[PDB]
Amino acid sequence: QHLTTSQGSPVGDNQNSLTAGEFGPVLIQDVHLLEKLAHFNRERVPERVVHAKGAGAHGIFKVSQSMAQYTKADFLSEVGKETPLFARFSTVAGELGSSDTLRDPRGFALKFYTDEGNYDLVGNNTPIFFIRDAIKFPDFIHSQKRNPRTHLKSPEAVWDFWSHSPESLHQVTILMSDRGIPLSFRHMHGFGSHTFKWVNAAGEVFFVKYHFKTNQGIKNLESQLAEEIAGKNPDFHIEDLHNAIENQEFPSWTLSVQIIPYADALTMKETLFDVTKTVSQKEYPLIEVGTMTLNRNPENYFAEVEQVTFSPGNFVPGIEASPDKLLQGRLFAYGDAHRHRVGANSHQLPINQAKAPVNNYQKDGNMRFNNGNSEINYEPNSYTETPKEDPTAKISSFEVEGNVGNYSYNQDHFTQANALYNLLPSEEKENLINNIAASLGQVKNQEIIARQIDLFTRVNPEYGARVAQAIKQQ
Amino acid sequence: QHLTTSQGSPVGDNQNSLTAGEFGPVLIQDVHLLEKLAHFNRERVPERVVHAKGAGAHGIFKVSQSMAQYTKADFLSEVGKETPLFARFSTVAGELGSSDTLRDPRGFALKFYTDEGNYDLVGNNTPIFFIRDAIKFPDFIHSQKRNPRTHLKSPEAVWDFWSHSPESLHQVTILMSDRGIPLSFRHMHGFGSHTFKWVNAAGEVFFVKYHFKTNQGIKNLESQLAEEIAGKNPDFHIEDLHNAIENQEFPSWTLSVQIIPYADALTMKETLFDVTKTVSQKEYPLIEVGTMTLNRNPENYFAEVEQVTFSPGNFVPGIEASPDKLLQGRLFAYGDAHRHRVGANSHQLPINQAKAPVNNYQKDGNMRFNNGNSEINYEPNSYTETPKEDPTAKISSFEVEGNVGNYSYNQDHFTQANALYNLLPSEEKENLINNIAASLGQVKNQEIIARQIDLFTRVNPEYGARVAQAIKQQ
Amino acid sequence: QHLTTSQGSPVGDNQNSLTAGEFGPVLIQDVHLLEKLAHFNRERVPERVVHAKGAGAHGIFKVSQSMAQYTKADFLSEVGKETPLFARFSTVAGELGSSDTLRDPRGFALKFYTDEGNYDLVGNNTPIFFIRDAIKFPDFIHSQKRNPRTHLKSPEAVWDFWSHSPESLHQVTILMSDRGIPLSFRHMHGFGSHTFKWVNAAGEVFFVKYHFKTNQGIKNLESQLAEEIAGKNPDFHIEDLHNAIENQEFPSWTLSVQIIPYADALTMKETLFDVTKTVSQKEYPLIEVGTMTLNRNPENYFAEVEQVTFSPGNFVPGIEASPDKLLQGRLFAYGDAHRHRVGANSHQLPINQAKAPVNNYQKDGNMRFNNGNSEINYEPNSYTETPKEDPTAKISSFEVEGNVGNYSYNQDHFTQANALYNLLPSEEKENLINNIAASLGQVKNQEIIARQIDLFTRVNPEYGARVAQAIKQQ
Amino acid sequence: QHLTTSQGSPVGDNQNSLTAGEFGPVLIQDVHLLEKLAHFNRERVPERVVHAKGAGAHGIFKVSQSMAQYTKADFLSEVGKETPLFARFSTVAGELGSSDTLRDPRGFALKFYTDEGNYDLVGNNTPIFFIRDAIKFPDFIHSQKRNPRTHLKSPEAVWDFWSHSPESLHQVTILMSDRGIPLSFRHMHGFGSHTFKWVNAAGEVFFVKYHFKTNQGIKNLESQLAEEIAGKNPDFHIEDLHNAIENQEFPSWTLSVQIIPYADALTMKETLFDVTKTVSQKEYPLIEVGTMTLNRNPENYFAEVEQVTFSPGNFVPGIEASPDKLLQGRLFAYGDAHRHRVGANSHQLPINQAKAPVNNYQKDGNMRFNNGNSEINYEPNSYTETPKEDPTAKISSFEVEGNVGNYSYNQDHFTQANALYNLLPSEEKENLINNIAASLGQVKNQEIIARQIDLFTRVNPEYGARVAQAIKQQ
Ligand code: HEM
Ligand code: HEM
Ligand code: HEM
Ligand SMILES: [Cl-]
Ligand SMILES: [Cl-]
Repeated sequence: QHLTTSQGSPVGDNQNSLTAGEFGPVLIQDVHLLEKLAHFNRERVPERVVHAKGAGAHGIFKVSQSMAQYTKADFLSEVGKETPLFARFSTVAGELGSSDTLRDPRGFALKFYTDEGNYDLVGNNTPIFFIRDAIKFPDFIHSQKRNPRTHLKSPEAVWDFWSHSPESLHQVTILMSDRGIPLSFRHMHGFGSHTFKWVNAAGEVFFVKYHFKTNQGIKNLESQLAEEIAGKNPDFHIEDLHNAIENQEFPSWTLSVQIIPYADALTMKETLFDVTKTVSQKEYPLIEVGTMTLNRNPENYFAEVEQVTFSPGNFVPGIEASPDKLLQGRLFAYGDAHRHRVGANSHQLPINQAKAPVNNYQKDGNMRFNNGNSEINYEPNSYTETPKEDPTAKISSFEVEGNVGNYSYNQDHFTQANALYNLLPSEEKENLINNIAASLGQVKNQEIIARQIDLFTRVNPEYGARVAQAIKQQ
Repeated sequence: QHLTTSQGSPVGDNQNSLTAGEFGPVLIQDVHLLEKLAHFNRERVPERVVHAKGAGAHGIFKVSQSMAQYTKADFLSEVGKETPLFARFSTVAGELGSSDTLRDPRGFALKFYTDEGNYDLVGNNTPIFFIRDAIKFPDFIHSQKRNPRTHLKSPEAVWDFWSHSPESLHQVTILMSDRGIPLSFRHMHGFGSHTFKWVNAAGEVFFVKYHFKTNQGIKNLESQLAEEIAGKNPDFHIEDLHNAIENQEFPSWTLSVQIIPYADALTMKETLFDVTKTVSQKEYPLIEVGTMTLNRNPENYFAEVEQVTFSPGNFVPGIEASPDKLLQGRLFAYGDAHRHRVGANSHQLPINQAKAPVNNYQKDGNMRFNNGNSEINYEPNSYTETPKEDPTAKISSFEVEGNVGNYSYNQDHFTQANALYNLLPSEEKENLINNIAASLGQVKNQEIIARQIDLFTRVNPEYGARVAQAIKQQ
Repeated sequence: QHLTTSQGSPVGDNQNSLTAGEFGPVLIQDVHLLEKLAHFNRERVPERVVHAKGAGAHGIFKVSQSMAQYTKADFLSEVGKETPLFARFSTVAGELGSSDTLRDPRGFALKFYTDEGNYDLVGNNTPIFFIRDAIKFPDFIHSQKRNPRTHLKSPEAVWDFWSHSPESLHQVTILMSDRGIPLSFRHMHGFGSHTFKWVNAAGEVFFVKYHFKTNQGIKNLESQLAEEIAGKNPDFHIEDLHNAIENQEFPSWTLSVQIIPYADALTMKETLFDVTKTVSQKEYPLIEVGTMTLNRNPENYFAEVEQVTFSPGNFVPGIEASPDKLLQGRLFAYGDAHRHRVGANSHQLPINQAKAPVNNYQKDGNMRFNNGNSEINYEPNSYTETPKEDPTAKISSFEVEGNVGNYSYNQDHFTQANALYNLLPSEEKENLINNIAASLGQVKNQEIIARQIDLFTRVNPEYGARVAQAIKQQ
Repeated sequence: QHLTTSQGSPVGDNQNSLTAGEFGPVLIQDVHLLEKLAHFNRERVPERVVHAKGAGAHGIFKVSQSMAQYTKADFLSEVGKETPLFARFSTVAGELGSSDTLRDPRGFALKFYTDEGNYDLVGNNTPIFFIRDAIKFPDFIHSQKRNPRTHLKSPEAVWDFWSHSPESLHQVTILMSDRGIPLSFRHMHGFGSHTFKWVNAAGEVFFVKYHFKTNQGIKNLESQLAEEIAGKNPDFHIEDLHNAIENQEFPSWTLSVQIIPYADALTMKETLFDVTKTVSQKEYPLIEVGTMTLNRNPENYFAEVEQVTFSPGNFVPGIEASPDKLLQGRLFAYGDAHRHRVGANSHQLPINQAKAPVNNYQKDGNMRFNNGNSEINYEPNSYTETPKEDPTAKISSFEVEGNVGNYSYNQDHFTQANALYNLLPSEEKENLINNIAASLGQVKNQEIIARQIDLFTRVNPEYGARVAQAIKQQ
């Protein structure tokens, strides 16, 4: 109840600075003034390079069907098994102050505090992505963000990049459909997007795809309304998630996976490891795993939502990486991003702490809250008591072939986009076309528009024709 | 024309990562992939704690009337004297991605590259401020920003704070008037707000107020339209400034000052050093100094607009600080903020470099681009050639009186706000009332609303009555 | 007992990196390799700008005589009152890897975890200092450290600076005496050096000087042996402190103060506020306060000794600052240094946490371990429950006189140094002279040596004569 | 000649702080005091995690024999071709203030500013290393540095680690020989240690080993003298290099390589890619390449020596990495270390700038000195003028075999160490034994000593016997 400094000393006057006489100059000995101002000056930290605008909530995951036959992952071992989790939803391009209701993919990050480590499933509200190789991420993101000279958004850059990257057609179609702007985070799906690996106790391998289906149903915002809400309420989605949980209308998602046995995978490498493609659900139907429920709002947004650190590379025994090139790059990127954005010791912050015990030889670093007791910080050592490797946790070995080199991917950039285009109801197709026209129509370089239109035409003649037609009407 | 790494080595493939066989894992030896991703991961820096959303432009200042009789400031010594300058305009509360057209004071920061050092005039588009003591800045800003728990804006906090800080009434009235949302940065005035000190060659002292009057005229956005534009174009003001300069419609401002001699100032301390008050232009009319013109857009936004560092404490001989408590705190705050946000050596970045020679004993620090030749980094020393103090630049001494202590200011919070309220034309008064009602009306704590309404009533009975009525009608 | 990653996931192989085939390239998907290497890469933090090489220990302070008649400081209110504390001893110029047994003042930093906040007494093993104005600290330290060009120590710089700063004579004499190199941290005294202020419950003011006298007695190392030990064992003092405590030979110090009533200061401002001078002990004898005992070694050196943050400005009710210009500058310097070296939230690290409750409106910042529950982060506010100022803690007001300006101190640089020179026994005087000769004798600029010798001659004719002669014999 | 602030404004008084009256408190408006102190507070940056204590110098490399037949490396294309370079020599374990003359490997880092990028050869004064897998580096270094609890060096940890890592025997033997402490940096050799790859214009591949032989000859310090010098002059090696260059006694090294054709290498993978082993000089004799000469001291130590960034991964066309596991980890480690220690934009500091043009899409980041002109920061793009990949620079592809997994290396840890032991003259062998005895003899755990002695015995019965015998005599 008494105001204090950061060292617990009481503050006598929090309204007036120490001054040399009523109208005299302010004194340097007003240490609290200095401290208060200095800490205020250091409140801002760098925002996430992408997915800066987000909302979070605590929850739980409950297994409905054991997956022990496919993975030794502890949190999925028994029916009814509960695991605490934390989720963060977000947009992609917008900065800290941007509006929620913009057209953009939505982040669907999940951190499961399992008994064998924190497992992160860092997905999106889309099963695919715009690119397939991590080396192109900075290029994609740069084209999606601000003009380095004017600081204004550049549709010219957005489309110039996509017109030279046909592999983005599938995701561009999803981005421009109605689902490009969800009604709320509670009304969108979640996907791991990448094909991941599951390994059971016997060492049997399976390639899987995660699908988090919203139990609230898919609902979107028409483009016009979304723009209106972007002005009337830029935190529309954040507020919605918070109010829903405070009103005890806990949103939930049913998680099911597509399971592809190793043997099967050997025939579909070009599809399975290309994140710009989906795996037919007729060939490999969804198998229910459990339910995710968000039931508790953060205590403090900055401490939990802003400081939380997710990484696709945060695996737990039983779940491993696949040769998906985009995923491969992400395995490095996130841990690296965390160290710059939060710090070498970000894992020590409450929201990032593991439920399972952490026993390392890792030491020091900035703001190290806990370095331990031990005099032994190296391994191998002659002290039986200290942490040792667990051979049991080695990843499953797989065969490597050919030469080390720079290989290109498949060129089947049109088939799946066309399939999606054909599945869209007439009313959504008109929106798809108008959304593209409104964006692509802002481009000045006629050569970029033509290249892009030829691309859409290759997906479906009507697709390209309709797009070209909508632009002419402006 | 050849893509290279940061060390100038050519890049062979910028589309595909090095992989162990066509469908094999990505290799750690792809150093460029690592570098490209790692540098991308470090692109974000902390945004300014306040005034994060801004736009900048290069320009010049030209003296129309020498001020040598009042100040020995070199850049104001001769008629026609030109000085290069850089300006940054901004809002206050919004983060990097926020919209331009929001109700908020606007920053009017100017950096003059004079022959005797970089002189910064860090003003606002208002002659006054909400508080008078720097110790309250973090409190004011916290109330103006996001709820620490929900991350949503809180009118409850905004008004709770103002209802307990009657000294804010004057500026709140300005904030809520039409000028609260300018049509563009080119259509608002600029002010130093604080009373500053001018000293001539003879050592004569004058207290002054800076007034930058827009030569394009004052123009504002009605609240409704502003909200609409906030959605349709969040970078409306940034784009406007850039287009105007690219179209050669160089915006300009006429600078004039109010000059109060030492002898006069002796009787007006309570008004002169209170930033919530203005000085009558009838008693002390504006005296023209020169013209500021913005005629060149930035080469790169991040390098120039984001990294530029301004400080009210960046004085040049002839211009000094006054005992204004708010100003006094700012003398510390900015340099401190720069060191955290940009770095100890931010002055070495092109946009922050002084035109005038920099000769110090300051050394090292992170990313030190230039440490010099000298073996002598201490003073006093026996080397005549090294930089020495210039007694000529000592500030003018002034008398100090009474006891060191925590003094409060005057309680005259209503008179000037009432004067302003009485000068507003009927149509703007209606807007003033509706703007307040829309905001204060969102508060839940009836005790806060009542306290605030009693405050407005004390400014003018009609003022408070109209506000109360407006709220009741919702 | 199982080795894990920072997220608690088990490590399968801590001896071999993931590789594409026995002799194939290392894979980027070995996330643990990446993490382990990356955290290792961030273990180093910037060392303290001064006093980088140190040792620490936990202990207690026990009051033997209540000081309630002179100060309302809670930790000194009752006889027998115990207060937990942490101490850090160090040299001044040496970097992290430098040897302990070098000639240099020794730091004597103490952090008392009192019930009204952490009180820091940041003193040295000397009652005085080399300079009297904080504006000269960077200059003094630069001259004391490495040549910016060669990175070698420079006696030319050391003496050039002292030869132009006669106020350093007193401390130079102490530095060059036998006490310039203590046998161990347990065999040196501690002093607050500066005159501080004590205020009792009635508001009565007293100026005080802190004296921590070693209960183990003063013992020093002859110059030759110290140099030998600097090679044979660079951590001689650190090891000594640790072994002594592990062997239960707890070192202790008896703290007593010199108490000067406010009114008495009227004739001593020139002495009392000039840190290059001491106050006569005959006029103002030592008054015992209590005993400090170090009885527990750190759990981890980096976490406690390296990360601890001390500040002379960390006062508690009853103890305040004096107008000593050097002290005044330190009031700013330390908190500022902490924010750069450790971080904005360094107060949250265990070693820096207050025992007394910390209730602020300060929020966020890098690595914020605790932001709290409250939605209210601004004051004044309408929530009675939130932290409020305690008028009772306001500092005692004192009168200010004259003009704001740049004033110079006293010119009596010789009297006290001469008194000390006359008190030294013949054998220590020979050492004093030889120590100076060995150092000053390395200077090349004959003008610097002459200026310095004239200075010593002014302290005492014999002093200067002996120094000049000792140098001649080289 | 006039002292100024960082913004070029003149300083009036650099000896006295602004004060409210002669004996009044210091004023916060003394912005220069604040700035001077604040910048001084930020002078320290984190030291290198290893090799913190070093010295540097500028020089040149002149080709004596063209290597065009083996590598297309531009700087080695013609006889007489000169390339500017910068070198940094250092120890390994010691911190910034440690002494030069300690037993430890010496760093031999070289940065060649070639016309096709900065090529870094980051070697040591030994052809081998203690470990063969990067995953063990943090463990090795931790054992070599300070006890986490006491902060004292721990021979118990040093030997515990080596006793469990027999692959270190070869390098330990070199470390303990006379060459463990060079007389000066000018009297030691330099090696790349790892086997690197050379590829010529026709695409032919060769595996190479770099050997920089000192033209001043090998000279060492006996252990006793080294310890003496460690106390008398901790910067003995730094001073030596500087004086030599200032006296125009430019030290030089003759570089020659061992060249192993791809076909030959196919049979020696276990030796070639194991850094604890050397390639026979009879089978593959040294082939002279050119001469390295150091002829210019740094302008400023901090700016050049402290801030320079080297990386084994900084290759230039014609030189590539080999599957050496230790090297592989280093390819990641250095760039990562630079980003933490110096910053994302360290490549922009003068000492790190490339001579060859740098054309990227990399942008922003902290302290970005140059972001350029371009509006185009993404690739692919439709602007012919912007930087594009150079397929010509792709690395040579090589075959990968088997399974992805955690493979262990060769177990031949004794043969080469024995060969070296047999080549040492009697007098050096006695030193080798005594050096080991003095160190290993300090270990308490008899089980560690026994394990280690059995290891030496396995190298050579006499080796182990002599070591065991030397210890017994203590
Ligand atoms: C080359 C490909 C990718 C790269 C290099 C990349 C990089 C990054 C980076 C640097 C961050 C910021 C992390 C932090 O600062 O904590 C991030 C966040 C995020 N990314 Fe990715 N990403 C890629 C692919 C993807 C994909 C395909 C998805 C989903 C399928 C995805 C979903 C997300 C999400 C949800 C976040 C926000 C996490 C949070 O809430 O903290 N990313 N990414
Ligand atoms: C106690 C009072 C105030 C405090 C403590 C304070 C503090 C700050 C801080 C810390 C910044 C960020 C600086 C940076 O990161 O470079 C800033 C920026 C700014 N402030 Fe203030 N401020 C106060 C009063 C005012 C007033 C009265 C005005 C104008 C009359 C003003 C105008 C501005 C402007 C224009 C900027 C943006 C400068 C830019 O474009 O970089 N401030 N302030
Ligand atoms: C796993 C093996 C190794 C790792 C992880 C490693 C890591 C590092 C790191 C992090 C640095 C500091 C870089 C900086 O802060 O700029 C460094 C510096 C250095 N290392 Fe290594 N290193 C390894 C092997 C080696 C080897 C085998 C040699 C020589 C054969 C070597 C020679 C050096 C040198 C000379 C420096 C100092 C460079 C300078 O002067 O700035 N290292 N190393
Ligand atoms: Cl980093
Ligand atoms: Cl800082």
